[PDB]
Amino acid sequence: MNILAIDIGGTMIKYGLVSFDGKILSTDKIKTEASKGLNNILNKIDNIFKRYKENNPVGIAVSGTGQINGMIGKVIGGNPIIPNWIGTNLVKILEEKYNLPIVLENDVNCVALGEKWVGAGKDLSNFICLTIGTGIGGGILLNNQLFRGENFVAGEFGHILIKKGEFEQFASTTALIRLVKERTGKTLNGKEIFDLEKKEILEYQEIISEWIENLTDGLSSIIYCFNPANIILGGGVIEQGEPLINRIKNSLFKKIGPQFKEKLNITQAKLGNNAGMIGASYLLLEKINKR
Amino acid sequence: MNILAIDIGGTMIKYGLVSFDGKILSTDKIKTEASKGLNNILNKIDNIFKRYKENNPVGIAVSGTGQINGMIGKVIGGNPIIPNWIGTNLVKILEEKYNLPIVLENDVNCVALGEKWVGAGKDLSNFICLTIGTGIGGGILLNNQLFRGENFVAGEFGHILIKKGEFEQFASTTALIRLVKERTGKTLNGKEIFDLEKKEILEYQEIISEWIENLTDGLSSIIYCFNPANIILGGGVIEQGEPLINRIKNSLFKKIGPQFKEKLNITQAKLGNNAGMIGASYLLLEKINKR
Repeated sequence: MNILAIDIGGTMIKYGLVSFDGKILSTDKIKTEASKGLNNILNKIDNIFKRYKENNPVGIAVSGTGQINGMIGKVIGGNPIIPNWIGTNLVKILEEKYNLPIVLENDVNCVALGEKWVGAGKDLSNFICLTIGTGIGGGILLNNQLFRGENFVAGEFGHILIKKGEFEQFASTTALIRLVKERTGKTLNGKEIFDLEKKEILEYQEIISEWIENLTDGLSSIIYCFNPANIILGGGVIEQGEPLINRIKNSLFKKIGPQFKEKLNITQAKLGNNAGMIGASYLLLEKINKR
Repeated sequence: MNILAIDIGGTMIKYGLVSFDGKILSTDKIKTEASKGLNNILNKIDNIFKRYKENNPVGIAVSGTGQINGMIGKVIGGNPIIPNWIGTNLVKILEEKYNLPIVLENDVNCVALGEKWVGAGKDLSNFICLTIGTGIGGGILLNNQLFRGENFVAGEFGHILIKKGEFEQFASTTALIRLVKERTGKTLNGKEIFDLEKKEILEYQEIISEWIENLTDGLSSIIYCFNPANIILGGGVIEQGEPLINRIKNSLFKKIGPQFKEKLNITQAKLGNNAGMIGASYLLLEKINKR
């Protein structure tokens, strides 16, 4: 007894089976080919279903890209990276085709729910969980429930303002890569950039330190709004910490007042790139039972 | 019966009786004299209680200054304007002294609950309420409940960043006055500032327009965090009413995406400077009413 989980990212689709206890049982990967459009993605989903059809999945749980109404499983907006993706009720399409319960939820909410279930939030009822990849987004857990916003787009932290501009444009991993490119002429990986800092090359120390300041600028605005006790950081370059987590703490605590930091902890996501599949599966199980 | 409501500001204390339906029955004012300290505050509360003892109030509901844990009624921080105020467990002290139920809550949470009870939040289960006076603060209502934060200081919106610096420093009424003072040498009250704009004085039109942009910068960050459907603005120059609200709305809608503005209302608080007394009383009634 397992769940067929599908994590549709802008570049990769990761899929496999998740147990009723939130354990990854198997995983695979396939290129999204986002520019080929919705019917491309539905074809890939169909091949995923045949590959697992005889595992008798109780349903299909999908983590998607873009702005999504997760109550009904509809893409309502976001960046137009996949033609005809926006507007799609994937719960509609897949429930009719495969005659199984479906959920569709946006990317960072699934990660947050994954960490809530079996990850860095498993002992928490409240936290803010941010992923730092190509952009910055957040999933908000308040009194044990995901907080989606009145129009399902709460937690789009990447668009808040910091001193330099949009949060995302200066504190995502993409922004870090861009800062290195602007100053050194080199187009590097997040790992490659931090390896160079590990060799104490001054140029990369100054850029990463500047990027950390951009990052804790935006975090402090979030903390003044929410006064959380727990922030969970994930994605990409968070692969780096605990040493990264500590620098982020030190930088942040200089920018927020005593009542905002005295009970505040910042910790690393535990589930890595599986959080999305796990969180989507958590949502599917809520939908199936109770009720 | 009735509720004895006390609104402690940094300069004045406003107090009187509030009905069980949220109606102001009487008000008085007396100087806070903040520098005289906690024992001074307790004396004023005592004289306030003696004046109304013979109406047999069901309890004392206090809107306080500073950072406050409203669940237990203790001052936990803020700017140290009243010696020994911070650390004071006012509910413990007053329930023992007067043997009536007491509540103590921070300023903008009381305003929010006031607007929730009988003001602009009368029919809403979710909203964000900002006061725009000497600083900027907010009370957050989510699923019919005040959202205080894990350490009781959620909603300190004045400290989030905008491109120019701290929100409060460029978008409070104090900031507007300071902007007029820096550009013209004159110290005006805000009515005087907007009166000069109605006279199409170019200098004051340009300053107010710049101040409005500062304000919607900060609001846009709040909207990206919370994706509310209802924002209630009160305090200071919001006295100007609908002509100002509409300009704020137009300025703001240029800065947030369709899913954030499609269902969003900017509305004016209805209760003015009586909201605090009314909301503190709402809180006391919540404490009193159980089976």
